[PDB]
Amino acid sequence: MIDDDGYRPNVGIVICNRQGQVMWARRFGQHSWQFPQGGINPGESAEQAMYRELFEEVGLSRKDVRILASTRNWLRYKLPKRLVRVCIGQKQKWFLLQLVSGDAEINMQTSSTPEFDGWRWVSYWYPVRQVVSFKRDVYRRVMKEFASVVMSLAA
Ligand SMILES: [Cl-]
Ligand SMILES: [Mg+2]
Ligand SMILES: [Mg+2]
Ligand SMILES: [Mg+2]
Repeated sequence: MIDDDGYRPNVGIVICNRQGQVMWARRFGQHSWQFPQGGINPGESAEQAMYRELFEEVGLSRKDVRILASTRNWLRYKLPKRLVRVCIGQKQKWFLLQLVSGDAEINMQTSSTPEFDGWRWVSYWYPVRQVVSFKRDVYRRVMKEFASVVMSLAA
């Protein structure tokens, strides 16, 4: 499950529309919001894990989205020492998806273990200043990499 360095291989998902917005989801039973992210299971490609977690967490099919971009290397963050439960952080590949189906297709309850209560569209800049602190450096990098593509859709 975990590599030699203590990092869990993980995929993260930025879903956008053609209005310069991204999909912002509220953590189940909490007050904090984030992008979907999920662990890569043994034997999966990153893209496979992404589509699995896409449905598990957001209820979307491959058929509902198109992949616009992905990050070319692993982005890493470490967990706060207090939050460590061995896994000391995640190494993430991030995907940029455009939602092409209707907003109504997003469903947080297709799986037996929902991770989000629900969602809303937010302005492109919003996530970097709103995500939990220990993910902010990764988020800054991700949004910088995806920025030109999302803006192109909104032009
Ligand atoms: Cl549209
Ligand atoms: Mg998750
Ligand atoms: Mg998940
Ligand atoms: Mg998972």
